[PDB]
Amino acid sequence: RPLFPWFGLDIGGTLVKLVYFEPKDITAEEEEEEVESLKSIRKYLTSNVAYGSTGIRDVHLELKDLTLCGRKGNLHFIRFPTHDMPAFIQMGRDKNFSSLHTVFCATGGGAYKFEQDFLTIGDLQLCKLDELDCLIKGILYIDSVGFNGRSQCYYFENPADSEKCQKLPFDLKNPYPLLLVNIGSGVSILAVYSKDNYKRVTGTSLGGGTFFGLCCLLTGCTTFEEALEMASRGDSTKVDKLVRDIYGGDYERFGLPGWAVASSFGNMMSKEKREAVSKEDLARATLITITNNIGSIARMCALNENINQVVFVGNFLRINTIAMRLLAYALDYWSKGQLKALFSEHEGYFGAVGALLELL
Amino acid sequence: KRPLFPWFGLDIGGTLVKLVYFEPKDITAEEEEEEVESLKSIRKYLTSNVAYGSTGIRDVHLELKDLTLCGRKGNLHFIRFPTHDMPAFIQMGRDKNFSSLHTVFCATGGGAYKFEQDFLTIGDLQLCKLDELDCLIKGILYIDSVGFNGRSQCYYFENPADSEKCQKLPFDLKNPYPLLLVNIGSGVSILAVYSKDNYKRVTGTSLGGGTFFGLCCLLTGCTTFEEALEMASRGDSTKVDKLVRDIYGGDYERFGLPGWAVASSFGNMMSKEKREAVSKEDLARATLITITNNIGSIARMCALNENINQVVFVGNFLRINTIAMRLLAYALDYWSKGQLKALFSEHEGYFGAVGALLELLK
Ligand SMILES: Nc1ncnc2c1ncn2[C@@H]1O[C@H](COP(=O)(O)OP(=O)(O)O)[C@@H](O)[C@H]1O
Ligand SMILES: Nc1ncnc2c1ncn2[C@@H]1O[C@H](COP(=O)(O)OP(=O)(O)O)[C@@H](O)[C@H]1O
Ligand SMILES: CC(C)(CO)[C@@H](O)C(=O)NCCC(=O)O
Ligand SMILES: CC(C)(CO)[C@@H](O)C(=O)NCCC(=O)O
Ligand SMILES: [Cl-]
Repeated sequence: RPLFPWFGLDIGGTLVKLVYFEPKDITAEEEEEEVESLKSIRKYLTSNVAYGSTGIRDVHLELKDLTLCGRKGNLHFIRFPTHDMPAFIQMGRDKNFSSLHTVFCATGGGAYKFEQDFLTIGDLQLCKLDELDCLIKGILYIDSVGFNGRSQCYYFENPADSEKCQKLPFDLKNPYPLLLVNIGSGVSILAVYSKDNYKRVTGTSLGGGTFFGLCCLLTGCTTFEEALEMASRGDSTKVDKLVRDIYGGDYERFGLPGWAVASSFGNMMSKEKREAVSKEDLARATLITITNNIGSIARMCALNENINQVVFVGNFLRINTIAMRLLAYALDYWSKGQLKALFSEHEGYFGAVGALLELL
Repeated sequence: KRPLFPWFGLDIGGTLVKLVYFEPKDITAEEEEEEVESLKSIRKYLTSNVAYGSTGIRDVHLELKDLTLCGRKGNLHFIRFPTHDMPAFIQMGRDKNFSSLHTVFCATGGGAYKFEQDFLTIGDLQLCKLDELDCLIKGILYIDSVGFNGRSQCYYFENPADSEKCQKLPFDLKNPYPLLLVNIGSGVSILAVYSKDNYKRVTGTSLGGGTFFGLCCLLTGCTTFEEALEMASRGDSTKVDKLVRDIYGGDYERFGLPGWAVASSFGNMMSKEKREAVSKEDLARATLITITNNIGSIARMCALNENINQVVFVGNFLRINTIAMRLLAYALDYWSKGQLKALFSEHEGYFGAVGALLELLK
């Protein structure tokens, strides 16, 4: 077995995801034998919810009483900005991390980008793993163990109507084939036919990084939480041109209802229209623009590949039920109920979990 | 049999209204005798001005010269104004007695529906409402058949990525079927066209010319489409976007994404340091690239799935926009290994108005 601490790391374009297994079956004789530095890092991780200026433990994602590699313990889910990787590597140097063990399993593009820095500054060797391989392994494992007596995955029934929208549970029991849409900084779209057989069908650079980046420019927001806050009190219809702004109603010949967006941000060439919108409106418009584009591309991929279940993951979906409901409606409405959107509780961490499972 | 002059086709879109006008160059003194005074003044109003009111523009360089149409010889003009100024156009309609020219005017686009009642009450005119996509098909097929004053209507870019070798070469739309037609307006409609009577709307995207123009106005303070493109021509998108390189330190080799490909459009703009580094021009360039490559990607997927190898891109998003045309041409060529060809047109934004004109003449 590998030595503690057991970590999986996913170094993305925007966020670094870190999954840590805290063993809870340490005997007296093990505690006796254990090194001070290991004891210190373990209590640093489990007694702090914030780490430095930017690191955060998502306490309510904690999976309790899992059995991994013959040990009973808890899974912790931790993230920080990729921008703060130099501080992270410096920490490994200063905390003597190579003495606990020299090799760590890491995925994401940062596993390649930062390899030399880890080696030179930290004296650490990365076991580099593919970001989409790790994603698949992680979602399947996290699904099979469940979420402390609740389901890992779910779907939205009647996602368009706030009068009847329900979040209902769903299992990946016999899940294949499935389309997996990974919404990070960019978007990858995977057709998955078994645990071992899958292909990257397409992607789009209009991802969560485009949402967050545009919001910062358009609204002066600086955090994702603030962007979403603004979006949840905004009205996109003031910013966008709807089909009814162009037709005065539906474009029935081609089944385009008046409420559908004809042109994203399409009113903003008008000074009068620009003057009447708020930062909140611009945030919401950015949200629906990016989401509906992804939804449309996933729909086309789903129908072409003859796949009816589409799973949406990635940290774009954090605190983003607005996006999840739009994606749900987008697939259901335009496919007349043939296509189904599925979502997950640990949306951003499956890659890091995959890196941890590889270790073990 | 044919209707009396004047002959017009109208396309009232989300952003622009397009008017096509056949100027007769075969008017006899005898016909003039029979013509009403409102017709005489409107004809000279159209031909002696290249700018109408506050915002009307005649695209003089598109004029089709010495055309024969329904037994009459003359020139076809192409005129545009913002849909925002429709109230003034309708009022001008009453001031210039448009109803004494004709009771009915042929109109396509969403605005043919939206402004119908206004045109009747204020303007004294009935609109003959016609389908925007049908008129688009009839217009491009007609305009291609006549050609552009000796030149071809449609064309492609050979070697679009390299300014050393980039060439605009003619493309004959004789036996063109099947083709994908990508109409880039405020929004985008994507058609698979199997014949002149047989086509379907495959899909579309709301991320269109209106998204490019709207975002550019918000992000840069530009007020015109021309300014937006001028700004984009002097910008560097790689300060704005996050490349595959920025994430991987090179290519993502497993799935063949080269280091230089965009991973996340506007992805650097979460960083305050990066935001302070960029200019208005960089943002305009990033906006142009993001909207264009997204349309290209979507069109590529439609073309491949429908087994269509020819994609004609139209709409006023592409007006004075050789940069976006070259990006579309490159992206389709590169990401399909030379299997898909991008085609473009000289009268990009006026095909629907032409269709409305042809409907008028039977
Ligand atoms: N606290 C946060 N900081 C930055 N981005 C966040 C945050 N919360 C959610 N996001 C969203 O998550 C996206 C990155 O998602 P992720 O799945 O981690 O992909 P990547 O591998 O590109 O980092 C961002 O583009 C943003 O939209
Ligand atoms: N002078 C202009 N004014 C406004 N938009 C322009 C102009 N020139 C080009 N455009 C572009 O053309 C688009 C409108 O395209 P068009 O094909 O006329 O569609 P629509 O029918 O939606 O008006 C705008 O969104 C903008 O991108
Ligand atoms: C480069 C990755 C794979 C990094 O996760 C992702 O950001 C992405 O797939 N971006 C855009 C993909 C595309 O243009 O198809
Ligand atoms: C509504 C029209 C047809 C009007 O030109 C056009 O703007 C459009 O096709 N918009 C995109 C709608 C969509 O496909 O989602
Ligand atoms: Cl006339």
